[PDB]
Amino acid sequence: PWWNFQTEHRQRCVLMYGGARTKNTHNANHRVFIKKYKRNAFPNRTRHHWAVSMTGVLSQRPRRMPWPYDLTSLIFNQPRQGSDKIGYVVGTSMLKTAVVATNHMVYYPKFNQRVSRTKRFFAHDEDLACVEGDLVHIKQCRKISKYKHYYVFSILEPNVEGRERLKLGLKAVPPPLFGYPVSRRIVKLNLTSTEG
Amino acid sequence: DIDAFKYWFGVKRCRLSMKPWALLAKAGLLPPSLTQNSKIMPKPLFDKESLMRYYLANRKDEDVMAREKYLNYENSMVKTEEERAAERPVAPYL
Amino acid sequence: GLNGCVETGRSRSEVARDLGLSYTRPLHENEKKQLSHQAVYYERLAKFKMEQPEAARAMERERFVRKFSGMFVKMDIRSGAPDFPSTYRRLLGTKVVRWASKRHGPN
Amino acid sequence: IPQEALHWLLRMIVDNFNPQHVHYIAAMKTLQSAGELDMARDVWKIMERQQTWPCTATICAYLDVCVEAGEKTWAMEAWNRYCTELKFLEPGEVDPKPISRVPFSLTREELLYLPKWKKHFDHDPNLDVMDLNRFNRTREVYLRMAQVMLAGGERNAFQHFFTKLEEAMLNKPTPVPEPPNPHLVRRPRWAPYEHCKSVHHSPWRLQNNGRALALGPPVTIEDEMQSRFFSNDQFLVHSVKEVLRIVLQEHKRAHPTECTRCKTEAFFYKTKDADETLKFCDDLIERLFASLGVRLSNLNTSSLLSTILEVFRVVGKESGAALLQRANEFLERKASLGDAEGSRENLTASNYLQVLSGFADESAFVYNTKKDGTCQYKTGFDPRTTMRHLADVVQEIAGNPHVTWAADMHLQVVETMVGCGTMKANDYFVRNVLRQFSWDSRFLEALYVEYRRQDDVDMWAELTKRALVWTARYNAPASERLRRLIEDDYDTIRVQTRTFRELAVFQFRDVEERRHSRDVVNELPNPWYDYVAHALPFPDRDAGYPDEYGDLGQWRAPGGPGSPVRGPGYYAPPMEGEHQRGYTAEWRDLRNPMRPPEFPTPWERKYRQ
Amino acid sequence: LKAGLLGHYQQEAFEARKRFEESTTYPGPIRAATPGDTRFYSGSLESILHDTDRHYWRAVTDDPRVQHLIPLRIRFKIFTWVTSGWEQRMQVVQIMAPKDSTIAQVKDLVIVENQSPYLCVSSFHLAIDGKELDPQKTLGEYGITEQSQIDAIEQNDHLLHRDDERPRDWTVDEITAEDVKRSPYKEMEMQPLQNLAPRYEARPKGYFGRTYYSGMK
Amino acid sequence: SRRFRYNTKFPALVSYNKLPWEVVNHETPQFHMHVAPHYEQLLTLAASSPVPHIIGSKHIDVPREHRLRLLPGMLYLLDGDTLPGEFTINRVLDPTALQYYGRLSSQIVTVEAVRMLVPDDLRLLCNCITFKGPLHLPVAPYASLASLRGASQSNCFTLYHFVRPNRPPKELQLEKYYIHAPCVAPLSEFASNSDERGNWRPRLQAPKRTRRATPLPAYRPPQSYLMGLAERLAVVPGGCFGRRSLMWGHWF
Amino acid sequence: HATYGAVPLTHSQVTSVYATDGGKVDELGLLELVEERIFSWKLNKWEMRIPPNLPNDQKELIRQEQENLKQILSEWRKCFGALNADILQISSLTGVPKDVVREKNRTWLQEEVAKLRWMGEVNKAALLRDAFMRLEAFGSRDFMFMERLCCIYGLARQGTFDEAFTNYITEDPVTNDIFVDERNPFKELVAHIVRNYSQIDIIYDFLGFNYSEGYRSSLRRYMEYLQCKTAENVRASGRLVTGDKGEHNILFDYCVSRESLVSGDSCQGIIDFLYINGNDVTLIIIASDNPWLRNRQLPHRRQMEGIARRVCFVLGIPPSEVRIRNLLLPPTYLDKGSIVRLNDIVFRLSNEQSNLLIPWLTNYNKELDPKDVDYTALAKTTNEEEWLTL
RNA sequence: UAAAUUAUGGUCAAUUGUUAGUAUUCAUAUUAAUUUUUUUAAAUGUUUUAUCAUUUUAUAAAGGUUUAUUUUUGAAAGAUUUUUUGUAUAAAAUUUUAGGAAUAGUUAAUAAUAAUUUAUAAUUUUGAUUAGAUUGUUUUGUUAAUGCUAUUAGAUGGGUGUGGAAAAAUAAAAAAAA
Ligand SMILES: [Mg+2]
Ligand SMILES: [Mg+2]
Ligand SMILES: [Mg+2]
Ligand SMILES: [Mg+2]
Repeated sequence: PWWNFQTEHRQRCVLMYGGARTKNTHNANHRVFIKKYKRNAFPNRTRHHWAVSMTGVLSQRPRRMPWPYDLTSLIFNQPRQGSDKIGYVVGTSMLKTAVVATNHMVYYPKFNQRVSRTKRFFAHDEDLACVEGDLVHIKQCRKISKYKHYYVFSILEPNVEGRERLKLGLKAVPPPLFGYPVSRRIVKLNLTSTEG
Repeated sequence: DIDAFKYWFGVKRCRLSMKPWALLAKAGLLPPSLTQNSKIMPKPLFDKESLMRYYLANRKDEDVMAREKYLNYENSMVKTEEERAAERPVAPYL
Repeated sequence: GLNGCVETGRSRSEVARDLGLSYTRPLHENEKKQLSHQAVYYERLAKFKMEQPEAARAMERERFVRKFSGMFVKMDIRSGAPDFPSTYRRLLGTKVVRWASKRHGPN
Repeated sequence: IPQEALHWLLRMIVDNFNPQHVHYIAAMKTLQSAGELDMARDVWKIMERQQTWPCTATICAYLDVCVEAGEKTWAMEAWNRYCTELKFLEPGEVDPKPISRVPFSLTREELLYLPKWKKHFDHDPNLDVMDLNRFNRTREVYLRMAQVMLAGGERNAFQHFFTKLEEAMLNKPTPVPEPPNPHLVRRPRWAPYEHCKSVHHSPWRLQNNGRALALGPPVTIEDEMQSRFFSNDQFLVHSVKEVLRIVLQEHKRAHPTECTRCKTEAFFYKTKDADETLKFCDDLIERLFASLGVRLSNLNTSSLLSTILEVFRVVGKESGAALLQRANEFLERKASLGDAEGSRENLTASNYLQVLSGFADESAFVYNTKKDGTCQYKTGFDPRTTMRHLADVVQEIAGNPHVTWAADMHLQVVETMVGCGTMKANDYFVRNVLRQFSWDSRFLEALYVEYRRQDDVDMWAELTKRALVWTARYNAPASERLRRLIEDDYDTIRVQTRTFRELAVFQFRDVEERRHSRDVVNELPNPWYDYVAHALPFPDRDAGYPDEYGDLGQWRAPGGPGSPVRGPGYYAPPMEGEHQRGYTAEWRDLRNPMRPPEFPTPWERKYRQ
Repeated sequence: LKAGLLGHYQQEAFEARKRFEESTTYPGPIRAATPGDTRFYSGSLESILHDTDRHYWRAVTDDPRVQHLIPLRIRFKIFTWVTSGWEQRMQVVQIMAPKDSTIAQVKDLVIVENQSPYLCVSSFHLAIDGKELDPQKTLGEYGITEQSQIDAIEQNDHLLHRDDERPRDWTVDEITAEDVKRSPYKEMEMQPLQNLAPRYEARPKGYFGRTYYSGMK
Repeated sequence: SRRFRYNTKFPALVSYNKLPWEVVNHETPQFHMHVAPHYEQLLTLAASSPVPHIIGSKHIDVPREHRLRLLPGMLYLLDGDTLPGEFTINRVLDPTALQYYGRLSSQIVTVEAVRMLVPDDLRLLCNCITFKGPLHLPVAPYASLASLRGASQSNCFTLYHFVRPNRPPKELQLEKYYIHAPCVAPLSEFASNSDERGNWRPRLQAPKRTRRATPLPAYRPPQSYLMGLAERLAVVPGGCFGRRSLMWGHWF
Repeated sequence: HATYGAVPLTHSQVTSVYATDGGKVDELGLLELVEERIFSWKLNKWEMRIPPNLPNDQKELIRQEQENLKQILSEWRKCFGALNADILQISSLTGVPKDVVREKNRTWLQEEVAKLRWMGEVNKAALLRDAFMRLEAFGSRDFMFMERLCCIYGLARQGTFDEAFTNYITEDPVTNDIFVDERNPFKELVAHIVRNYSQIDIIYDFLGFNYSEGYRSSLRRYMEYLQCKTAENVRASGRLVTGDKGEHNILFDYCVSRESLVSGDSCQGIIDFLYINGNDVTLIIIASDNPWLRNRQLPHRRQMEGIARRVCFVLGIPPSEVRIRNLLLPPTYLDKGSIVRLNDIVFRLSNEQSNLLIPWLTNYNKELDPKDVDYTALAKTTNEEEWLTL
């Protein structure tokens, strides 16, 4: 008979430890939650805990798993997962550093669909060639700083507009007028005179 | 496993317990263990003069012993003159 | 100079350096100051060390004393972890109170 | 064991790597240094089967293997394969060839429109042949071909190759040598720890140290540059020396019994081919002298003199005095040709070693002559004359301060004294070689012959025991030949040379082997004991696994690390390009009942039915 | 980035490359430059002991490492004790001196490469046919070749202090092996190494025993 | 950043010069223990080979500025026990220090005096060994020591060796003189210029033996308690020299 | 192999290099020997044959040409091996010596097959019949003589193969001794080719071996050669070749259509050569590899009428007797049928006198590529039309 | 808006039980488990040594960790010797809470180990930090099911800086130098 990968995994478990974990863990046990705070006065400003919470990273329902099949896998032959990436430069505030936002794929088997999530990386540029908006290809490398382990291998698409603005003396990208809130309370404007 | 056992025993030079040694003695891979001793006969007693006399009576040739240990330890797939002649090209050399 | 060398692994900056090219975006005043003040500070420090021997010696001795007396001088796994508060976040609060946050960068 | 170099080359190939020319050269050189000519040929076959075009350095290494093995067919095949295009350098050309291949890189357009197999770069050695052959070491290839033809006896081909080499070296400029490559060994900078023991760490003996040497060298080594650093005329001298060396090697191969010092009476006298061999060597030497005029006076010829003396000592049975006279005549002829006045050179350490070897050959003998006594010497041997010549030549060498003595030279002196029976070889060894040299057991092998001649067996026994104590002290373990020589006189001396443990092991092993050989029931082969079946990390046949698809109730697909499942068994989110091709057609499917997962081409058409 | 546009981008890249090749073409070959070293390598950081400024594999020999050398010979008047007394002899030391080296550089090379406490023990100067060579002049001006006979005349009173701190193996690559007294040219071979020991793989990857199955790659 | 330039393997370590236990003090007998074998090896070499600058007409003369820089490591021999100036003299009367010169005195040349010269700044020590009498070893006519009146053969010659006060023993160590030259004394009998050539006769065959070696006295096993198997205890055959595996001469 | 000094050669440089004072050799035997030496090579000998110091486009063109030469030589090696195997099989089955099989005929084949069938070896008889039938097609010694000579000429033109046929260590079959023969048959054969075949470069370009500059220059040389051989008073001035009045004999090299045609533009009618013979005008146009450009390339009926009217205006040829027509030629080669049509229509030469003028024409046996059907249909419908009058 | 072309001159079917595999009982479950008439069995002295000493004897303290924790290595293996022998640590994806907001010994550069400097720094509404719960990566149960429901892979800064490597003061079936 053809044995599924569960059989091979159980074989590995039996080899490492005498026997396999077949003990019939009682999944029907009644889990309970005994409240300890007031009705709405839970001690947290962000999330409030009022029932049994899910545990585990890959045991979360609905399931989310990595999806290696994407543009990076179509283009590059990665020696290791996430060794090569392609993204856009989204900041050059730090000296000799370029921030790159890349995309990866998360798979939801229950809904049978995939989504593109975004991650930021601190790529390294030595001669200060990267401009915001450049489509860059980055590669893993040694540890450069506390959060720098990528470097800009090549610049696929330089931002001509950004370079021309820098030559003209303006910022490469004008700062956005919107952004992050400083508080939950609405930040109201103060159009008052000095007397008032 | 035979290939893995020979790899770990010869190349990696791993240790060996007594129960596995007895089991492999049954299997024929290894001679009977040191502790597989009967009470029928006691341990041998060695005498230097007798040992030297026996060695002098039966001492092997230097070259013969060297060839034996070379075959046992180094490569045993030594080509003969016929194999060397067959390997040598005879056709128009291109 | 826009492409890295796949064979050697050199980046586009290394390729431009080897070819003698120059790919440097127009630098702003703050960036020019960043690239220019290093030499100024080095000269200031060297001048101070050569001009005030007793003060520099006292400062260096105090710095060496604190470095040598530090509790975590040994370079074990915990000291070699690039991000201690993030990696060993179990210790924060209950045992270690130096860091009030377990996350400081995009990792 | 020497087989491990070939094993590691095979492992490198199996682990999906491309063995570089440096790897092939190292494998061949290690196997040649271990004497595995067949394994070196196997390495060359591996290189050919990898579809790798050898560089000129690899060609030179393989031709060195061929000339050492004495097989000309291998070298002829190699020449016809990868050596019919090599040419010498012309005066109107650039000496170091510029680098041609720019390192592999991909542009923006190519990174997208090229397939992955075009975009993939593994270090294929065939792409670096042009930039490795940029130094034009073809003269060494021609010298190797001349050597292999001389070894094979093809006199016409050897003459053709040597004439081509000579006409190149006398009329063409010197190629630029390739610089040494320090990027081949991962060697740490300096020494991280400065602790270093003294040379007198052990109070019982002087010992060498990693910083400086204090025990003196055991072998004489000529201090000379490499062939690639030699000039054209210097390389011509080197080629003449190498041809003479190949002549000597072929002579020794043809007559192995006539070259060992103490085997039989055949060693003493000349062979029947000595006159022809000496005539050929002398003709070659005179040809070199005629070709090189006054320019020869400015060329290092110590190696040539040493090989000439070795040839005229081994091939021709000449005396040490004759060898010294020949070396002096060579030096004075060189000075006269150079038109120098009172500025001749001196014999070097290798030349004096050859002279001392000639004296030892004169004083050689056959041990016991297979008669338990009456050692047979050479007919017409004069111990007084030979010892006087040895004494005066040794005094000359000692008076010359620029010759550094070595263990081999002292061994020659001790052997000559033993052969002449001066009863002072023991004193010479205890005064000159014992304390301040890393002497081997051959010194005591011979010193036992002198010890046998002591008037009293008690003195003989005491000398033998003191020699054994010397071996125990100065870290010179007794050789098997010395131990057997002492064993053969056990009835007279009653001195033991085998340890209790060794004898106890040997008795049981010999009895068991005799019993096993006599027994016929256990002569049958045992498959569990005779061989190793399969030693590769992966099975040799497809048993069906992996599946690369999930099944019912398996949400986790692909499994990621340590799981061969690559996608969900039945339905998946839309894929693109090669991923879709693999998921729909190409990936393995164990549960398919019609056909198993197909083999790669062309291993599929033959199992169609 | 969206993966559905990969085919369209490949088509556009092919068209752009073809237009570039058709119009711009290639205006003559360009001399290949020797590649440098890359700071960004994979894996954990390496110790400063092994940092040899080379983090990639390159079998070929780069142009900067190439050097032009001349096989010069320097002869010294030595004295050996023959059975009668002292007799004059010539001792020749071989050096590889660069074509653009001065007489002072040749003298320094001789001092470094003598490797004998009898030739360069005392101070000396180089001459040809008795005429002293100017230490500030190069070999090209003097026309010195391998055939040229360069003699060395020594002053017994002045002793040559060992002021040489440059290693004899020093080169542009700066990969110098300490405690090595053999000149870089005298020895050149793939000599076997006896200090280390061969190492085999002990930790298995995936397969541990029993049935292979997939192998867990 | 600066923290991730290199890992922390193989850090910079303090040199042995600073460490007190590493360096050797001249007052201690270990200094003489280190320097005596070098002296005897140098004398043995000079008795058979001409060393170029081992014997000088007068003490080496250098300007006082360069004296401290150049003198350390220097070593040369002179006739008579004249000592350099600007050097406080301390004779070595300690038997613990003198014992290391015993072999040199007995086998090479009778050692008469051992002195240590300390400079004004106490930064450049000199060791002076004065030997009385002719060389015990045979001396070649071409040997360097043949020049000295008191060596080849008043009758006293001095050896001066300059070093630094507090240094590791490697600074004292001298290895340039470890050159081995043959002694032709046992071979001088057969030389052409020797009138003893027609005296010795070559014994080319071993004489016939009628008796064996004398049997050894009957082995008496030891009586006192032994420590154990020296081979299992990794002790060399007598605690002195040899190999542990090849055990011999240890109570059995 | 590939060297820094190595560079591609032209026909003039090939003639300058490969020269012989005189003498006549067996060209067929020399060709067979050289081809055997080529077949004796391993795949590694084709690796380093492109000179490095060249622009990338030129290197790519050289690589394509060398790959084409290697492919053609491999195909001929397979054909030669099949021919030899068939000859050996026929000799073994019949018993005759291996040399007479080429001279045996169908009657002998019938006799031998009847003998085998009578003896009961129906399988051997069928194999013999098949071998002889397929051997009749490729059994001639000079089966592809012209193409093989063109391949060897291309190898010589590459300039990196002339030294690849010498310095071989060989054993003398008679005395059984080793030597190194320095005799290079490749140089002898190339010298013989350049000495005898004066239009070997034209044949080489017509067969499609020239990947760098096409075959238009060779076509112009061929046409002007025919024009001069006909007129005997031909006068040339740049890209226009004219006869000395009398009968009109005009050849005009208008432009190169490959560079003249521009993609994405609208301009119908671009001719390469214009030939006026008597009162007839022929527009010789070389097709392009782009099937969408051929329609632009072919001029319209109005354009042909206007060109004929201009010819009448300039040369004074009366409008009553004036004919004009097109002639489409294959893009990358020139097949035997196209050459024959060119000779028949343009130069008004019959096949017999054309073969009398040109010796290599009768052995030129290149046919159209079966793959390109668009071009074949266009050429048929263009060459099967009548002359446009007035 | 192609207009009914004509030897109809071959009809005689199908089934022989043979296969390309998730198949559905609205629930009372011949599904899993806890719960009633009270389930048992094994132990605690490591050894050696040159003798008030030295040598050999290295993750189950469990805590409360969701951008997290990942590692054998200078000892041993180990071989008639270098001369230490000897590149272990780093990345990518996946990460909980009915009543959702700011976080901070901070980011990068550096001739700066042990930062007196420079910067328009870094984190986060694509869900951060703090607080709550919970040992992370096909192992259990159930179903026609890519659904739902379980799980001690037992893993880490002040106690000695020893050791190749801290994990070093409960245990956990283990042979430790004749
Ligand atoms: Mg918490
Ligand atoms: Mg994570
Ligand atoms: Mg070890
Ligand atoms: Mg979260």
